[PDB]
Amino acid sequence: REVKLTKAGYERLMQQLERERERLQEATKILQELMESSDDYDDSGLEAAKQEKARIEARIDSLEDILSRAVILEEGSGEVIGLGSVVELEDPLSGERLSVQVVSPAEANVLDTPMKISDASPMGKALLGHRVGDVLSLDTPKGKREFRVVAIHG
Repeated sequence: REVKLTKAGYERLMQQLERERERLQEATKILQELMESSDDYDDSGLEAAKQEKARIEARIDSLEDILSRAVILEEGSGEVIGLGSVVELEDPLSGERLSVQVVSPAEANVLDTPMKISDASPMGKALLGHRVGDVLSLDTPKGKREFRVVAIHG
């Protein structure tokens, strides 16, 4: 599917990619050291090292995919998230899709779909004023996750 990013969204993901490449270099060094180690009680350490390297590689592949196919949108384009806005989000690393609607505190209900999020909550305040293409780190009921804003509507 097409990928739209604002200049800020692209910037955030590229910075994240740079950090992930750093982690990959470190993870690779660790793996190499263990492969050349002379004291091997068992392979638990090697397996963990390979698992971490793979975890990082998967994130890098997802980031490179999104960044390489992204179309950079013009600033101040489309709708902007406010009270009443229904927002479609997509995790750039997992592809998971989630939708939410920013509502007044008294209308909040995290069990609905879209999730009715209070504009006064950490997630709500983090969404206010953003546009399609922006990339945000949100405090969801499942924890902290990164999402790209895919659509905004009534």
